[PDB]
Amino acid sequence: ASPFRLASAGEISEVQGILRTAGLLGPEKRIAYLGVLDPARGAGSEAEDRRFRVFIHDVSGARPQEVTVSVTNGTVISAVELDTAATGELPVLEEEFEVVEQLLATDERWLKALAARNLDVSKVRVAPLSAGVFEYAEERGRRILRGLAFVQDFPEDSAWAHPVDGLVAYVDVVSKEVTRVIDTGVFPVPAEHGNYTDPELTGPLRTTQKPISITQPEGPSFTVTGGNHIEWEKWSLDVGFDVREGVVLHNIAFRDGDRLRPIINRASIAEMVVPYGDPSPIRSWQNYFDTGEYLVGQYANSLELGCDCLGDITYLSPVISDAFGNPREIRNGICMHEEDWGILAKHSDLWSGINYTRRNRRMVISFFTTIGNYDYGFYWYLYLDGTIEFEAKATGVVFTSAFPEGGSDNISQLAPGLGAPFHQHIFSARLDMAIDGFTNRVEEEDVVRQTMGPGNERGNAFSRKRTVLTRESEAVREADARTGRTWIISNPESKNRLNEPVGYKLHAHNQPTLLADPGSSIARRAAFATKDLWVTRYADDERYPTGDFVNQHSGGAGLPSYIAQDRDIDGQDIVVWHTFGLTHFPRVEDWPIMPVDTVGFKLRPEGFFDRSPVLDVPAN
Amino acid sequence: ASPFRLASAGEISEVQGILRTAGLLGPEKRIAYLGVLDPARGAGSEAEDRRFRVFIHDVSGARPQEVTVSVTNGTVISAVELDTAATGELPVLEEEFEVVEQLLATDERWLKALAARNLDVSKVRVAPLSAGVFEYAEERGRRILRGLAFVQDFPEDSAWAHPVDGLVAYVDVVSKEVTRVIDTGVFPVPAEHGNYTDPELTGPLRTTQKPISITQPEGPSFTVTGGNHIEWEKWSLDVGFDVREGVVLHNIAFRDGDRLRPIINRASIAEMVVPYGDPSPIRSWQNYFDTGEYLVGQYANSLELGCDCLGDITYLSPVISDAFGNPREIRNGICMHEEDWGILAKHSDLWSGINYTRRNRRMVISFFTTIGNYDYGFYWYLYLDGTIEFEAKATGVVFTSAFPEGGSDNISQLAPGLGAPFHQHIFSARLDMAIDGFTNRVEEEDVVRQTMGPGNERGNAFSRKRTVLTRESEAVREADARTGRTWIISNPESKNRLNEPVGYKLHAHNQPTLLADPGSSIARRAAFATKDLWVTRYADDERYPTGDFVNQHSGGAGLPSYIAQDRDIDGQDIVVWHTFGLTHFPRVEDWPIMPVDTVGFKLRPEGFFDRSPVLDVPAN
Ligand SMILES: [Co+2]
Ligand SMILES: [Co+2]
Repeated sequence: ASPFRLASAGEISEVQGILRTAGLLGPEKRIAYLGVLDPARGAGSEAEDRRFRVFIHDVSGARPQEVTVSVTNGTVISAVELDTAATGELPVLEEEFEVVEQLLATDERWLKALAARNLDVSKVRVAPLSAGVFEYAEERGRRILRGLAFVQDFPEDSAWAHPVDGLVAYVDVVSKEVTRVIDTGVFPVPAEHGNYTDPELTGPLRTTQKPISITQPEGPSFTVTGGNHIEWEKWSLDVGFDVREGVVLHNIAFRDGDRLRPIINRASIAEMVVPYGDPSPIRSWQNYFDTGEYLVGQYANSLELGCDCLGDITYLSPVISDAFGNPREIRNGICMHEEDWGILAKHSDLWSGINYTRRNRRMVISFFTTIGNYDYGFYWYLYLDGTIEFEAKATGVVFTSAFPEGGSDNISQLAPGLGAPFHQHIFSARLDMAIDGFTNRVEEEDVVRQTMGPGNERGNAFSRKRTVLTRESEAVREADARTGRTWIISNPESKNRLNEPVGYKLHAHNQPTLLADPGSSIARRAAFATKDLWVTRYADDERYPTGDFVNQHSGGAGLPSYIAQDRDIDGQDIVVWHTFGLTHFPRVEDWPIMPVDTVGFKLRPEGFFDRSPVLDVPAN
Repeated sequence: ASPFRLASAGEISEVQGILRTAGLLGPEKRIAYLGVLDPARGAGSEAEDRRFRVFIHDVSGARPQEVTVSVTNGTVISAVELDTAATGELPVLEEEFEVVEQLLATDERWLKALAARNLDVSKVRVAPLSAGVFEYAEERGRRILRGLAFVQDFPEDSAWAHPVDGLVAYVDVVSKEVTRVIDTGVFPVPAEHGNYTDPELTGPLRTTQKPISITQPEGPSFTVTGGNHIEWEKWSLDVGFDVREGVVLHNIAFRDGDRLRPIINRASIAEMVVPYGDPSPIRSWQNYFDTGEYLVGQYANSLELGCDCLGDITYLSPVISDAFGNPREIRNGICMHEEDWGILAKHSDLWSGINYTRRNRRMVISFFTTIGNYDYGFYWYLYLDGTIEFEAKATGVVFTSAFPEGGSDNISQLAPGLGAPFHQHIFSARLDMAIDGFTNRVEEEDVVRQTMGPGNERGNAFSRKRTVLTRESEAVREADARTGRTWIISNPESKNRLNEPVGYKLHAHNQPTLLADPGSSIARRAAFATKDLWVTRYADDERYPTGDFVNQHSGGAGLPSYIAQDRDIDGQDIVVWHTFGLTHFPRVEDWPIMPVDTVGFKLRPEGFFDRSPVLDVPAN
């Protein structure tokens, strides 16, 4: 029924059948990406035509294709051949990762490098990483992966504790060729193990932690209909899932009186990049575009009740396509639950003698993914007062290297001889705004200090100013914590009872953005990460801040090219792109496994309501 | 037996007797402050002499006194006559706030102002506020309070909805006379009511919230001994309470194997200032020093189980003195409980086939206080991984005024004719550091960007830099969100296994600091609020960033004066003073009662341990 329902296993099988029937999915073809297309703006067709977009890879080297099909009509709507050397390679296939270690195991240069280090090839694991775009001419038109070595002493050993520095290989996963084997010198392989489940390292386990029971006798306060339509404490929304972006929220609206008021049409993390700041040739090319190159949704974990999600949990099990077009279910990949959130409002009034206390609550929608050594949790929160918040949780095992004798300015020491290259975790939240409708605008709000003098004799006055961003060219903004800078998305045509445009204020954490030199390959490929906020005019084909094909793709697509159109964004259908991230210098406390570190943002109502919208919350 | 135990009702009664017998507690005398003194540096002094510090006010105008008494020996250690015109006035007595409304009620000027506005004096509540500034010469060393009027239509009515603008009066609480009544003009008194418990405003109460049951079948994981000594998941500390500072944490330490390692000797909010940015002569003097002038501990609320504190809660009922030396218990004034805090660490490793997930927990110690229209929650958190965090929760009813016809640049509109003056809530956390002992130092850490070139050909490198603050004259620092600036407190004499000085990193929220003009009275009296971080050499008499007698003091006292000593802080007994606060531009959503807003800071271990200290946490 709902045109925002999750993709079904049947729809995926249908896409596969349509492509096979069209002669677009023979045995040499692979599905590198498959996702349902969101409905276009304005009710076009009488009914909703379900469409899917697919990126088809060819394991023989032939040009890949981008195809859109209608599962309803069983037809190919469009099919275009992709010139990858220009517009970018398709996302890495899970099956291509295993090609690397296999190939390298039979390469003489690789074997000689390991022998020189007295390492048994059978114990050397290879982390196959995205290649990016650098100065290797031969890589032009080649689907490459770069492998870094780690030693695994036994089946359950954490190889991350044993990096093999000074060695890196480049592999053509299609032609099955080892293009280069670079050895800059033999580094001792860190000896200490990092097995956090080994009693030897954990010591006796604590027995002091008493149980905390969290339960809901009458069940959760939220309802799920149509498979993914949520309704909770005045909130309404649809929980979507995409193999690339992961959890995506649609039609976020709030019930205000006899009307459902829209706030955000679509919210997602459109991209996330993890750049490493170690100038060593062995890793200076290392940049993970987890969303764009790897597809975070593809690796979403199956969440365990009691371990990952505690309390009364409602799960969603999204389906994605495998490399052959077969539907694959990610069992319990999405957790949904509400949780108490302390005090909401409170006041003990002397004059009236009335004491008032109300508790807060938040709806939680999340999933967790694993990208090699790291694991990322994506959490969206909805609060009773109308606030919307996102939080990324980074944990797992830090990427390691050897720690050089003379010390390092770009690597920290975790254990004897064990290093941890400095890096960042930067996300891009794409917020297709719809504050009381699509006619929106963004204002940059800065606190304003005033000089002591006439009209401000005591020098206590301070104000604020709001600057409307009217054109895309003026909509690339930077954070300014010192002036309490925030951004307000309002609707100039919808006013509250005080005759003021209704709006929502975006509060950023104001963390450092991309640190790389502006001329670096990464600064260009991850241009979005160089600025805190971008505002574009909505367009069907502007989905990711890095464009559709990130893998081995130069700059040229994404936000910078969108912005150039310099479209009108003052009272129009707009999209806010917020960059936020973590800057890491790994501590010894982060080894052998790092505790969760968080970063995010939130939007709170700003004159959206006519008064507090939580006066109807009971005392219970 | 602990020297850090909470003051008993008996100790306060004993202080009362000692003072009375010494002839220091005559009919005209009042106790403006009474608190137990912390042990001096030096455990050599076997058997601690329980001493109390007392500020004795004289309602007759006679000079007040500062008296130290030994409850152990039942004697007066010392009694010094106070010169308020020089060192400042004593905290405001609750009985004094009352005299303001009573006096004005018989003043012809006040009655005429009300008559002109057709306001029945019996329905006009007067908010008694501190002088706020220092200027008016005529206030010749007079103990004064200012009064702002609010109309309360009926006993259970919220007067805050009906401010009487254009009117303000000054009163000498000791001579009991109205020195001035300023009427700058009639402003309509906002008509709408702000009664959040009135059905006509709340509408039908929601019935959609299902219960969330949080219980601990085997009880809490923390233990309380000696009445206030807490032990929880390796943490050890003493929870103290002062009528001025509220909850104070003592001897915060962490059990690292065989030894109990100190981190922070004493942690507290030493001061809290609420400056208003409305240039109107009616409020341009408005500045609350909740901690220094009002004493936040004095107005601590009794926390209701199931409303203010949910789950398995352990309470502490601190005792304070009233204006006459009688002990008054604040039943359930302090809440203590542990709570689940999501995922602590997680990693699904492909190579080892091991999936690992651990939950996090936090120990919570808090209290709530009410200052007129506002209510503040002070929360301290201890996490499993060794992180310490503080969080202030601001809620209650916003201070109101009339909303000027024609708008305003320093006041927002909450309802028809109802305004909310812009203002800030700025706290000062006093952290008497003790990282593995008292020999500490502070380093400012900034992220460092690097230029592409030799040694960084790909332009991907980035580093960090640390600068030791060696003298107090250079220990007045500003935040810098852009360079991810943090401050590390380390012990140059205690190193981790990597031969690195152990330490803790302070992460600030980087919110705007005091916005008032540098030449304003408030900028002088609350100089601490103009900079994010101060570092001083420990001194027994350097307790508050604003000095001991904040009320009506000319300014410069506190931090600016301490810092002026320019003492050595490089590897010494030091104290960190962190300024953090909220800047508020009240929204319609904040009326009639505002949702909790938060601000705080946290300290995370930085090479304090030899590896993660939570590897011994069980899976459960
Ligand atoms: Co990291
Ligand atoms: Co406020």
